[PDB]
Amino acid sequence: VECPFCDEVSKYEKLAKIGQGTFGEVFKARHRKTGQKVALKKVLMENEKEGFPITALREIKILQLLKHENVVNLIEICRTKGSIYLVFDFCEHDLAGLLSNVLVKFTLSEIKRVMQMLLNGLYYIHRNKILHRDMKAANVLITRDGVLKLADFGLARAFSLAKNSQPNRYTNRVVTLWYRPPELLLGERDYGPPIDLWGAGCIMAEMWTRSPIMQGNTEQHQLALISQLCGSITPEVWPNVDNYELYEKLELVKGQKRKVKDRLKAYVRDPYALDLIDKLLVLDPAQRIDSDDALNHDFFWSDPMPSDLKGMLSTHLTSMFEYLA
Amino acid sequence: MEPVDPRLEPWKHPGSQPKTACTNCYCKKCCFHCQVCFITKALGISYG
Amino acid sequence: NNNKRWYFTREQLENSPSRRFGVDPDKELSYRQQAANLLQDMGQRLNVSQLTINTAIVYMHRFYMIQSFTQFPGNSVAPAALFLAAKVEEQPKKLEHVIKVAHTCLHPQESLPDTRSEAYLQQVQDLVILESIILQTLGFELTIDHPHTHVVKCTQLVRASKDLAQTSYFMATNSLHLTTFSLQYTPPVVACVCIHLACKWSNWEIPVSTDGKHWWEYVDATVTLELLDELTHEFLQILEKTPNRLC
Ligand SMILES: Nc1ncnc2c1ncn2[C@@H]1O[C@H](COP(=O)(O)OP(=O)(O)NP(=O)(O)O)[C@@H](O)[C@H]1O
Ligand SMILES: [Mg+2]
Ligand SMILES: [Zn+2]
Ligand SMILES: [Zn+2]
Repeated sequence: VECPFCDEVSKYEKLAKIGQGTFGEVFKARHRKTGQKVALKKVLMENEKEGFPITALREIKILQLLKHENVVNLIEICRTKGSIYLVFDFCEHDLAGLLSNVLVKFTLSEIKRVMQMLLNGLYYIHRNKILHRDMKAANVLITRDGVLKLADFGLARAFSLAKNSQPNRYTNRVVTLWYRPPELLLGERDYGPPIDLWGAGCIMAEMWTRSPIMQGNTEQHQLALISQLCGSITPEVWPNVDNYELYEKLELVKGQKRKVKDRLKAYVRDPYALDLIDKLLVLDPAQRIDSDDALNHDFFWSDPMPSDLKGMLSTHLTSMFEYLA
Repeated sequence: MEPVDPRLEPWKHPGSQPKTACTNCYCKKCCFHCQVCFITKALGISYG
Repeated sequence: NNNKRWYFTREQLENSPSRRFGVDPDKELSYRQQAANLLQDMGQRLNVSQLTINTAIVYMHRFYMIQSFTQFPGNSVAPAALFLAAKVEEQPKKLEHVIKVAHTCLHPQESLPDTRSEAYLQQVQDLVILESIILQTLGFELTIDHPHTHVVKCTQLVRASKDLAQTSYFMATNSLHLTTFSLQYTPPVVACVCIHLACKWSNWEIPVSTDGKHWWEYVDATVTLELLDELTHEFLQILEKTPNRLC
C-alpha cells in the first residue's frame, strides 16, 4: 500500500532502551544518514477496542501544534510495516534523574535557571490553550546543552478560555497523585492552567529537598499531607470551597496552619525562592500564582541572577570511580 | 446548513442531527430540511 | 511544500490515483460527493457536530489523492474516516455505535449481525485497520481549518443580513460536499467564494470600505475579483451537473 507520508522506522537504528518500561516502549536511536539522535516512543495499544487511542491522537495533535524552545519536539511519526512510533529530538537527562542522584550539585543560580525555563515553557502551552496535566520531575527533560524541555503530553488536552458562559467538564482524575493540586482531589472538573502551576510548585521544592514533598498513598492521604503543609482547607482561605460535593464526605483535618516556608526553610534558604514556592503552593487556584507573574517574581531578578546549566551538568559523572574518587 | 459560532471549542459544538425526522416528501421545503435532504432530494445524490 | 502538501494543480487532480486504475474523472468526482453524503448521513445519525462532519470529508478527499477508489471503496472508508474524525474533534462515538449506523445506512434491509458472530467481530477489525491506513495516508496530519470560520467572521463584519449569513455558511458546507476546492484553495479563499456567491443571488454589492479595500480584503489578501468570478462560475457548473440537473 502507498504511504508517502509515514516513513518506516528503519531509517533509524535502535541503540538502547530508555528506562525500565515495557518490552519495546521507549528507545534511544540514531538516523542512519545524519546520525541525528532521537527517541522512539511506541504508541501503546494493548487495549484495543476504540481503535487508535484517542489519547495518542491528542498527544500527536498537541505536539504537532506546540513548537517552543522549552517543549519537547516531535520530529515525525513513523511506522513498521504493525506499530506507530513517535520520534522526538533526544534529550540526555530528565529532571527526576538528576535530582535523585545526590552526587549532582545544583547552585542557587542554576535552579533559578531551571525554574525559568520550566515556567516559560508552561506560559507557552497555556497560551496555546493546552493543559499539561502530568507535571512532575520525570516529565521534564534537560538536553546535554542545558535546555529544559517539557515532555509527556500523553495526558494533555485543550481547554476553553471561557470567562464567559457555561461550565466545562474535563476528566477529573488526572495528574500523578503526589503532584495533584487540591481542587482536583476535591472533585473539581472545570479546572485550568493552575493545576500545572501547583505541579510546578512541587518540582520547585524538589529542586532543594531532592524528592517529592507529599507522597500520599491515597487521595485522602494526599489532601491530608497538603493540609498538614499548606494549612487546613477552609472557606476562609479558599472561598466557596464549601460547594464541592466531597468537601464534606471526606475526612479533612481542620486545625492545620500553613507551614510551607517553615518546613522548607531548612532546605531552600534564599527568601525569594521561599516566597515563590509559597505563592505556587496555594490552595485556591484563583489565588495561586501563574507563569506570567511567577516569571517576573524577584526570585528571577535578584542576585544571584540565573546562569546556564554547564556546571551542574559536569557534576554528572561517567561512573563509580569518578563519582567516588 | 445552520450557522454555528466558530469561536466555540470542538466539544462545545451542537450535534448535527436535525430537530425533526427526515420525510420522504419532495418539495422546495422538504428538500431543504437538512443537509442530507438537500443533497439527496434536490440534487439527487445517493451513496447506495 | 509542507503547507503545500495537500493542495494540488488542476493537472494533479486529473492524474489522480483513481485515474491510474481506469476510473474516469466524473466517475471519481461522484464517489467524492457520494462519500461526502454518507458521511453527512451517519454523522447526523450519531449526532456528531457539523465540524466533525466537515473534517471527516477533508480526510476523505485527501485520502483519495494518495489512494484509489478501486482499492478502497468509499463506503468502507467513510465510516472509518468519521470514526477517527469524532475523536479528533472531541465528540468520539463508540466503535460499535458507529458500526451500527454504518450498517443502517448501507444495509437498511438486512439486520445487524450478532455482536458475537465471526462476521461482526471480523468487520470491527476492518474498520480499525482502515483507520490505521487513513492515519498513515494523511501522514497523521489531523488538524483541519474550514471555510466556515472565515465565512462567519466575514458576514459579521459586513453586517450581512441573517439570510445572507446563513446562505454563505450553507454554501461552504456544499463546497465541501460538491467541489474539491478543499484540495485547491485555502479555506479563507473558499469562504470568500461562498460569500461572493450568496451575494450574487441576493444581488447585494458589498460597499467598498471608505477610500480603500474591498470586502474580500478583510478575509484574504491573495483574493482578486477575477478569481471570485471564475471560482463562482466553476462552482455553479458543478451544481449544474448534479443528477437532478441533467405534506
Ligand atoms: N526525547 C526524549 N529523550 C530522551 N529520553 C526521553 C525522551 N522522551 C521521553 N524520554 C524518556 O521516557 C520517559 C518519558 O516517557 P514519557 O514520554 O513521559 O511517556 P510516559 O509513558 O507517559 N512516561 P513513562 O511511563 O515513564 O514512559 C522519560 O521520563 C524519559 O526518561
Ligand atoms: Mg512520563
Ligand atoms: Zn432532512
Ligand atoms: Zn413537504
